[PDB]
Amino acid sequence: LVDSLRACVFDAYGTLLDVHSAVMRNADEVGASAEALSMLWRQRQLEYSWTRTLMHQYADFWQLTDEALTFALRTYHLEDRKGLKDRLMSAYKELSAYPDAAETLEKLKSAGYIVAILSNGNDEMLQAALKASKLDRVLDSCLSADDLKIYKPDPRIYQFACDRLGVNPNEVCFVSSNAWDLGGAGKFGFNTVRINRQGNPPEYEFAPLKHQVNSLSELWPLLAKN
Amino acid sequence: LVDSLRACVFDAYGTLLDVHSAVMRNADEVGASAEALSMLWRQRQLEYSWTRTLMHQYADFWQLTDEALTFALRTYHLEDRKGLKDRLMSAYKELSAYPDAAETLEKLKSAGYIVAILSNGNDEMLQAALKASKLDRVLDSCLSADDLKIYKPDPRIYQFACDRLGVNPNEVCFVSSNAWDLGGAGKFGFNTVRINRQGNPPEYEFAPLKHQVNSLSELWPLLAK
Ligand SMILES: [Cl-]
Repeated sequence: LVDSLRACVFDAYGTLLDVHSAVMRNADEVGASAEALSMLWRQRQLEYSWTRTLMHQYADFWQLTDEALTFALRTYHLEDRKGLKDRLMSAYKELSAYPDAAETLEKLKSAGYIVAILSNGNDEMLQAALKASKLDRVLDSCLSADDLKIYKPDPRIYQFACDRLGVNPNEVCFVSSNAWDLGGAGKFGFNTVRINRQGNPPEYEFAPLKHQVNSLSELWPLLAKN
Repeated sequence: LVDSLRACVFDAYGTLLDVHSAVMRNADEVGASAEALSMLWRQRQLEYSWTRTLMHQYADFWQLTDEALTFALRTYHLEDRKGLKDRLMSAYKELSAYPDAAETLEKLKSAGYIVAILSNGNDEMLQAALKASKLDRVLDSCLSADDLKIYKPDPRIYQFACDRLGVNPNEVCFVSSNAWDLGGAGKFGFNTVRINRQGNPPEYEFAPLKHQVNSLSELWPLLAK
């Protein structure tokens, strides 16, 4: 819609950092089960995030990641679970950026937006990954659920972003790949833009998107200022 | 604790009612992605229940079931989605019980236990499923998350069971096949028993189990009062 926004808030894992690369970078070691493992790891890490907040038993995102990975390795009865867990947690700690992430953030930063991350991950796994892909240098601020001990899409975390960044919901453009994160952010009040790389079908229709695009780079036409 | 229990509370979908059967009974019409499509439908049904309850946007279980099925079928670019959606919805409306559900419930009831379902399902879907599988008449109570507009495993749902059943947490035996549901109940105070049919690895360990069995019928040796 109309364009007087002070802030671009990014989800990290799956939006700017490519989680698929965790298992992809190590697919040969895993064996033919790699896709399925990858998929179960993602789904569980999120399950553990959502259920743990509903049952009032927070733990940090890294331990969730770890717990979820262990579960998935056992599910698939893999040899050398010890080795694979090491190899794969490490690969997670240093996920690669989508090819466009840095440049498009650079373009937004130098356009006068506050450019921030709002992620589930504790600062440690998050910092290591921003360091490794060098997105450290293209960010004003990086905000963690771990600061509140609460997971998305709980409205408190979107709230904490307004608080920390000193902006109102409607002065935020919230960019993410996860329909549930966009549904949660929108219901809260952010202008939501979905990065939909593969064209998956829509979900969370009650919190309609402001726009969908298929690439970080398309954000640039979407947001560039006079 | 072992035997000052007054109540067995069962999860429905996935514990007494078999959700595989919905797709499994239509596998041939669906094609080779059946088993994928089935998992995706289960994972999305639940995702919607948890994330909607987290963002304060409740819709009932039938709707979420519908949305998740639509999303799944689209994802697999399947053909004849319309007909495929009616077949699969109806299959879910009247899910068939596990082979042993009836007997073991009826044995538990008549051993003097209060015998209840506590489900995410709303009434219409739950009643249709309990009628069709004949599980209706062997239950003292059927308790639905849609009375609260809050899903498992927020504590208030398990609290609802206590309240309506007039028992305390430690007097309830909570039977389910879902680790997260067991997690939720465990943490809230129920005594937990997992029906782990396929031998899945553990999860939600901070809320340990009272017992695990691989079948509903193994619940009987264990709970004889
Ligand atoms: Cl809540």
